[PDB]
Amino acid sequence: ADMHRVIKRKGQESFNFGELFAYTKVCSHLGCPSSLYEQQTYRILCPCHQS
Amino acid sequence: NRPNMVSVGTIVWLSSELMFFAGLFAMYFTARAQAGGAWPPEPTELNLALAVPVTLVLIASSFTCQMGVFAAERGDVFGLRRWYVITFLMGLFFVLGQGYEYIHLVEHGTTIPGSAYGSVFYLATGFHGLHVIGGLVAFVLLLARTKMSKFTPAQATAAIVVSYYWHFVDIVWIALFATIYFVR
Amino acid sequence: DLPYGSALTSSGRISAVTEPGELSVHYPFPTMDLVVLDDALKYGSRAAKARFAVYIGPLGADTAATAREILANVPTPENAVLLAVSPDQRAIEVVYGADVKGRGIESAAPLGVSAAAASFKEGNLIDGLISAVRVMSAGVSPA
Amino acid sequence: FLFPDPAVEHEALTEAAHASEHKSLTALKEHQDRI
Amino acid sequence: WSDALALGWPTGITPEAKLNRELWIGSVIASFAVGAIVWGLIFWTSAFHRKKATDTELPRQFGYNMPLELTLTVIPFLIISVLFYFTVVVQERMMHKDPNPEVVIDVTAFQWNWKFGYQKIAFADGSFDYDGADPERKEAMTSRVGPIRGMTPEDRTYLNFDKIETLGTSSEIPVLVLPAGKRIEFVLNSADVIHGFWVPEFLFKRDVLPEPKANNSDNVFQVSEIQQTGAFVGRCTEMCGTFHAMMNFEVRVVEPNDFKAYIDQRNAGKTNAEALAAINQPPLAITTEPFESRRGELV
Amino acid sequence: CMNDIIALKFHISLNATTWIGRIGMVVLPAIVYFVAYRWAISLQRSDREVLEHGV
Amino acid sequence: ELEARRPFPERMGPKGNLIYKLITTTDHKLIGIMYCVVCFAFFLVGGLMALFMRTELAMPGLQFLSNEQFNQLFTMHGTVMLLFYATPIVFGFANLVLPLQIGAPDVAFPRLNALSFWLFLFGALIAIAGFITPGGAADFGWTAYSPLTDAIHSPGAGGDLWIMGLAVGGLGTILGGVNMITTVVCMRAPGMTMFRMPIFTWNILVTSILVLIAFPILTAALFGLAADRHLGAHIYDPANGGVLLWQHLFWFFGHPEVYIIALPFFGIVSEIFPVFSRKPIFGYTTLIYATLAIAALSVAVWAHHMYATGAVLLPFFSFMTFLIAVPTGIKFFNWIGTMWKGQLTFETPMLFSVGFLITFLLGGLSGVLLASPPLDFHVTDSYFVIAHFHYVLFGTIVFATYAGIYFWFPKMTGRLLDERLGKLHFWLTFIGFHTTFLVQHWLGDEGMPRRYADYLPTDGFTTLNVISTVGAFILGVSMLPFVWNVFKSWRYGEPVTVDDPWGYGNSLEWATSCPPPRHNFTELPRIRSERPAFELHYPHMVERMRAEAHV
Amino acid sequence: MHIEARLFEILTAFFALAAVVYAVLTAMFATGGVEWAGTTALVLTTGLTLITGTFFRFVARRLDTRPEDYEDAEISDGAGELGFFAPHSWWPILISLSFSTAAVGAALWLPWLIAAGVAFVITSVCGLVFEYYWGPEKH
Amino acid sequence: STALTHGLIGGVPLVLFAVLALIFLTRKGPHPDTYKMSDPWTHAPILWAAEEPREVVIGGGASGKW
Ligand code: HEA
Ligand code: HEA
Ligand SMILES: CCCCCCCCCCCCCCCC(=O)OC[C@H](C)OC(=O)CCCCCCCC[C@@H](C)CCCCCCCC
Ligand SMILES: CCCCCCCCCCCCCC(=O)O[C@H](COC(=O)CCCCCCCCCCC)COP(=O)(O)O
Ligand SMILES: CCCCCCCCCCCCC
Ligand SMILES: CCCCCCCCCCCCC
Ligand SMILES: CCCCCCCCCCCCC
Ligand SMILES: CCCCCCCCCCCCC
Ligand SMILES: CCCCCCCCCCCCC
Ligand code: FES
Ligand SMILES: [Ca+2]
Ligand SMILES: [Cu+2]
Ligand SMILES: [Cu+2]
Ligand SMILES: [Cu+2]
Ligand SMILES: [Mg+2]
Repeated sequence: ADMHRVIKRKGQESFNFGELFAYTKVCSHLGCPSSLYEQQTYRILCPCHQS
Repeated sequence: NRPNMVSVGTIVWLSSELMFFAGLFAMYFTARAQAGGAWPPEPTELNLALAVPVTLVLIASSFTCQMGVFAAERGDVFGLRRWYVITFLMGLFFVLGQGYEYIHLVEHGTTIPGSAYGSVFYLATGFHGLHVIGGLVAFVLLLARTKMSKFTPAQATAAIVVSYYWHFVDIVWIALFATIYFVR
Repeated sequence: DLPYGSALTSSGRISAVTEPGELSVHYPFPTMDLVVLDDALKYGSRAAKARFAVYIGPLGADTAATAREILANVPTPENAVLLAVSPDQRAIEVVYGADVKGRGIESAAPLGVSAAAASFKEGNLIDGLISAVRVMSAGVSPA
Repeated sequence: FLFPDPAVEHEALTEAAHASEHKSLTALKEHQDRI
Repeated sequence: WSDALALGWPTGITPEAKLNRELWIGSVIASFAVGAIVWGLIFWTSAFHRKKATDTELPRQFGYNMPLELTLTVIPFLIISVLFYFTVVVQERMMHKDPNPEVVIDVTAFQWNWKFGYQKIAFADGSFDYDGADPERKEAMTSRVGPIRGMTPEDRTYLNFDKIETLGTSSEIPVLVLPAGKRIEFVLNSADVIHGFWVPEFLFKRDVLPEPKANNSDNVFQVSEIQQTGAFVGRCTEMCGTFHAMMNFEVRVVEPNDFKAYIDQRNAGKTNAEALAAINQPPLAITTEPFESRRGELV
Repeated sequence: CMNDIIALKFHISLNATTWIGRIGMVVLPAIVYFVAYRWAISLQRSDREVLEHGV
Repeated sequence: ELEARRPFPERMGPKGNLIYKLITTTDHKLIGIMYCVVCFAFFLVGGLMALFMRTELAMPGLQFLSNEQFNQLFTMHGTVMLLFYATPIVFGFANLVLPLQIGAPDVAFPRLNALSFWLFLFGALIAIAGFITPGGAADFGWTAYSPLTDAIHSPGAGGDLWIMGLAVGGLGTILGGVNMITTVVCMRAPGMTMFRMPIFTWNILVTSILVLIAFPILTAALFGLAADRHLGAHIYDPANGGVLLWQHLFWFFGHPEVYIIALPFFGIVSEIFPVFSRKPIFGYTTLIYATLAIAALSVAVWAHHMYATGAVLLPFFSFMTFLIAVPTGIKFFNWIGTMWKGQLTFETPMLFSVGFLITFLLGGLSGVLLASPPLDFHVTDSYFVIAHFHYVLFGTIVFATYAGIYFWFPKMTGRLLDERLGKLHFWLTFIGFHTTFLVQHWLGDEGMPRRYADYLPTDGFTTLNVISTVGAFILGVSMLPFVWNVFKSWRYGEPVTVDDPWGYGNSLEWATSCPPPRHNFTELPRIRSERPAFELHYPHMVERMRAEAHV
Repeated sequence: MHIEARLFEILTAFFALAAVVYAVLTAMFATGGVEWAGTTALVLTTGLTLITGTFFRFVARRLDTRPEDYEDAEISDGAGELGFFAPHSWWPILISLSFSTAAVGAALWLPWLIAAGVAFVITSVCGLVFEYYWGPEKH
Repeated sequence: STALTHGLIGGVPLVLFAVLALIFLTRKGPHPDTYKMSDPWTHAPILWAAEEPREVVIGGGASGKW
């Protein structure tokens, strides 16, 4: 039901297999595992500095 | 030739603190009227073999406190210290005896979450026990102050009002003990 | 001889009153001009360690003997610099005590008289007092 | 804490304490006055 | 005019409501008279006792008029004694309960909708009897030692269950259907917190409590009859949480034969809306409509 | 640094704690500077009072 | 006879003049000023809450608030206005003048007095801090009915913060009551007998006795509620009798509460009327008896707040509530008698006291209507009740509070507030109040319940709601001239160099300077009546005062 | 101080009558019988005024007339020392901050914060009670 | 309407404020009128002094006229 809200990044429009998406678990800020995945807000929270 | 100002303030505050226990007595009597015939309900088995001696120790602490007051009014700081140390030890014994009763009541299934009777029993007796602990703190603070300067009339007034508080705590306990352990 | 509603108390103080809605002070000048003059007095006196004073009223016929009489009413008058003005007689007087002599007041007191007189000819009484106090205190040293 | 000492002991002790405190204050005062 | 003096009170649709409205109008007139006197005394002294320009001495310094002081404690006592007498009369008439009501309604309030059950119908002329209690479901709530007289706080046995029930929904206002001219009895119970049963045209409301008997509340009240057909809004009048403003209901008053037809339809498996359409009534509430479930205009 | 622990224990939004820290990082030192300056001068005046009038 | 003066008095103290005093002061005058400032800040906060509610009620539909936020808004608006503005401002006024009125240098317990103020401030901050949590503040109403307040139905931290903040502030209030009672019984000046004290002091003493009854039982009820919410206790369990247990305990507090914030302000207008009438207060002894009777009766009428629960003995409470109307009417007759045949001038304190009389009258008539259970069966929990208690509250704690401020501001500061700006403030307040609250009687009678975030366009409520919101925003702008006046008058106001700027003051505070010295008095006059300052300033009148006293 | 005692005795008379009347009127023809909450509250309000009034009445019959109890007392009758009144203290705000710490701890149910707040309260109350009794430092 | 509702709520308070402030703040307050030099000095004589420095041989003087 949430697939109509997905915005694709340029060059990455076909990187998902249907409704499966894969991102790096390494945070781009300072490298902590950014792995606090909120399924309803669809928000990925990094525990280290709150990105 | 004039009222003791600290005395009147202490008496006025103690009369107010009677209304705080009024609220808890109201809670107890409301729960008792809704008991439906079983009060205290199972499995609560109150035992007077331990409540009575603890009550008597708390009553005798009033006489020891009054003896300390007589020494203070006499100007005798050492007699005041001796009687207030005895009173402190007896009130501490009351607190420990109550805690032992609490421990034996909890093991047999009378707890605050467990039943309405447990809720009222523990709020009533536990807030009274907190008042007792506050009075013991008051004894400790007063006794330390008598070592700080010479024994003046203001120091004796402080002893007297601490005793007013202790007598209030003892009388409230007599009322709570009568309504819980005999007017069941 | 006391005003209406005024009483002499057991300490000697006077306990007075005002009719409701009336004022206690009623100087014929605007409040902010009075504040400016008060600041001029305070910060001129602080900067010179000499008490500056201002008189408005009738100065008599000699007007310098009267001014010397008024200077006795300033606190610590030996260290004070009074500027007395008669709007009616159109007279300007400056009188100071002995503690201030030799500290720059002989140069500055006539400058204060000139500063007051320049503003008085425009009909600005409080402005003249403020200007004169400013010039005279700027010319006195705490010596 | 519970029992008083003999009054003569208390008097001697209090007098000695006051004398010592006064002597200490005087020593500091006279050093200050000298320098 | 009685409407201006009633101050927005509805005219009323039961005899008890009409009696209450008469008490209201009389009391309003008494209070307006006292207020006019006191306001006029305030305005008089403010108008005519102001300080003139030609008075030098202070006014006469009186501070005690004992007969007047005594006379001004007796009169208000008399007025409140009269008001107390009539108050007692009207509350005795309004709280009166007959041993034989002709419709007994179970009112169940919850957070945050209504359920109306038809417990019993006994028309006074013998033309309609119906026994609606469903005691085979009150027993299913028994929860059982227990913290309160052997019971857990999830006991719920005090609630009433009936065969014909109108259940409110966030998308359907519950419509309670009643016959005109008949003694109606309302039995009020709450599933959780305290709600309020207010039909303004009844000129009366009562609080809806969880476990009313243990709280010494009389959760039962009657109207001797409802004197006209129509549709009347009802609202919750005790703060009950988030949707306290959004749990309204409606009372549809119909003629007794139509009420019998409606009850036959409901017994035949019809829902409330289709059973109302079967007696040529609007199927949904007409005094109120459901609230939008969107949380506001910014959503 | 303990904003996440404080958010969990003291019921503050984590986003709010970040913004409180961001704004307070400018505002709190200014307030503290002003208050500490006035408080120090106030203690100086309290000393002066005892010097003119005694204890 | 030339006395040197300054051209204008000092506007403010030097740097460092105030901040250490604020945290170390045992001076009741400074503590009273601190009370007034902080209570007024809380008044502005609570008024902002009401402005939000009123804006949302202007139109049907939810334009910017949710249900939850609206419920928090009325809960906290009522809490802030009742317990963080009115109740502590009683003790603000008492700290300002009560030691002066009895000719004392101080209160009985200066450090306990300071502690009472700091407990007020920090308890209020604890309760308001619910708004910085994600869920928000308490949203179960200021009355906090059970079981809505239990952990099942109000789980958030806002409710618990509300409970504990109320407990802390209530301890502050109780200690303030102890202090005020002890001060009156111990610190009176020689010749200041109990029946020579001003009516304000009598009302403070009786109010303090009421405080000692109401606030401890509310503290006990709150601690029972916290036991239920944190320990799983069954105090307020419905099957246990807890619904009406809560209501009985709360209202046994809650009725005494409304008269704790009525009698002091009655005493304020009792101080103000004789000064601007140039007359004595009419029936001094009867006023004292009326205060005592009201206080006695206010402890026995609580269940008139519970008429629609179907569970209270209606005649007892109905009759007692009707009886309370008699001493209050005695007070209305005593005040009009004080004005009767005077020389009235209507400066700002007098104007605000007359606004008191007019507004409170309608409030009290509405309350008498509410006292009969049949009429309350229709109007309870509706906007009729809201109109009643805003008419009766706003009269005592707004009109009489402003009367006290305008009256005693020169005494506490040595400066007068501007009377033109004060008249602008009064007329904005008076017009705004009646515009916002008179039409709410009609709304409640029609069928609009209290505490609704929303209604429908077909309800028939929109026009009167719009009128009420227009009035509320008049009440919002009425605050600007007052705050401007205090801000300007505090530093640049007209200097007061006399003891009595109002001319005909009666109590001992007008027999001392503006402001009083640190220990309030450089001398005392002979005390032979309840108008000692008047006899000090007009000796020639004393004979007349004894001759003309009886009609 | 006979008027001070009389005030509380009059309140006591009214409160005792109200308590007895309410208990008897709710026991008879009131649903459930005696209404226990209101009866208890009225009885102990009576007790509050009784404690204070009895204390005042006992104090009054001890000491003879004070200058504030005397209808034609002179101001100079009250000459002399009044008593001790603390000139300043920062301990009250510390006590209130401590109690507020313990209260926030109880609101959010953080037992460690409650413990810290109770310790703060005891230390602050000791600071207040000892403020005018600590002797000079000893070296 | 909805524009009429917002016009009343915003507009009535400000119009009323302006009208009441024209009625009350344009009146003359109790402060005395400012003395004009052309008029005689009919006030009592005034002596003002600074309170600093915090606490009778003449040292000289000067004279002037305008
Ligand atoms: C005790 C005193 C008191 C006072 C003074 C007031 C003041 C006002 N109140 Fe009332 N109120 C109560 C006590 C009081 N209140 C109580 C006990 C309740 C019941 C609560 C409950 O239901 O649980 C209640 C509830 C209540 C309701 C019913 C809400 C509902 O049931 O849904 C309404 C409705 O309109 C209302 C409105 C007002 C208004 C418009 C004012 C006007 O005075 C306010 C306008 C004033 C202002 C002061 C505006 C602010 C002005 C500013 C300039 C602010 C700008 C700057 C800052 C804020 C920093 N309040
Ligand atoms: C200042 C605060 C204050 C004051 C003084 C009062 C005073 C009175 N109040 Fe009220 N009241 C509140 C604040 C106040 N109240 C609040 C905040 C609530 C709501 C609580 C809540 O639910 O949130 C409330 C609610 C409330 C209720 C419950 C209503 C309900 O919710 O259903 C009742 C009912 O009995 C009541 C009645 C009275 C009466 C009879 C008086 C009387 O004391 C007034 C007596 C005065 C007069 C009568 C006028 C003067 C008399 C005369 C001039 C003589 C005339 C003679 C006759 C009429 C015989 N009020
Ligand atoms: C300055 C702190 C407060 C500023 C923030 C509020 C400043 C106050 C003015 C604007 C807030 C309300 C106007 C806008 C209303 C609105 O639509 O909601 C906005 C937001 C979406 O909702 C909120 O809930 C806002 C927070 C609520 C305030 C909690 C009270 C905090 C306690 C303080 C009183 C403690 C003392 C102050 C502490 C002072 C500094 C400490 C050193
Ligand atoms: C808690 C200890 C229990 C001891 C049993 C008997 C009770 C009486 C003890 C008397 C103490 C005398 C101390 C004294 O004079 O020293 C004083 C110094 O102690 C203090 O000032 C602080 C005392 C501790 C405060 C208590 C905090 C917590 C209270 C615990 C509540 C249970 C005298 O000092 P000084 O001679 O003036 O240098
Ligand atoms: C329902 C039977 C009545 C029970 C009486 C309870 C009264 C208890 C009072 C105790 C007071 C003891 C000092
Ligand atoms: C639809 C007719 C409305 C009539 C309203 C009556 C006016 C009430 C008087 C107001 C009270 C004045 C103080
Ligand atoms: C004692 C109650 C007085 C209530 C008067 C209400 C008047 C409201 C007028 C509005 C009219 C709307 C149609
Ligand atoms: C000072 C006047 C305040 C009172 C305003 C009354 C408004 C009533 C308008 C009624 C509108 C008819 C629908
Ligand atoms: C018919 C029984 C009712 C008896 C009256 C009870 C009085 C309440 C006692 C209060 C207890 C204080 C300890
Ligand atoms: S490492 Fe992810 S936010 Fe810093
Ligand atoms: Ca809206
Ligand atoms: Cu509801
Ligand atoms: Cu509801
Ligand atoms: Cu009430
Ligand atoms: Mg209700």
